[PDB]
Amino acid sequence: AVDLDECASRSKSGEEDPQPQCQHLCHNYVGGYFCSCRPGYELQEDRHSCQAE
Repeated sequence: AVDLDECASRSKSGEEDPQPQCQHLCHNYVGGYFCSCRPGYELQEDRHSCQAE
């Protein structure tokens, strides 16, 4: 639509970045999407990888 589920719609799977894009789980919203993690873990500064800190 005006926006889309960028969690899915990452272009033609454009993961041209050696990181686990959205390691745990996404959240779609205006502007596209973001991610989060299973509790205890934390989304790192890269905003895609979750670590246990």
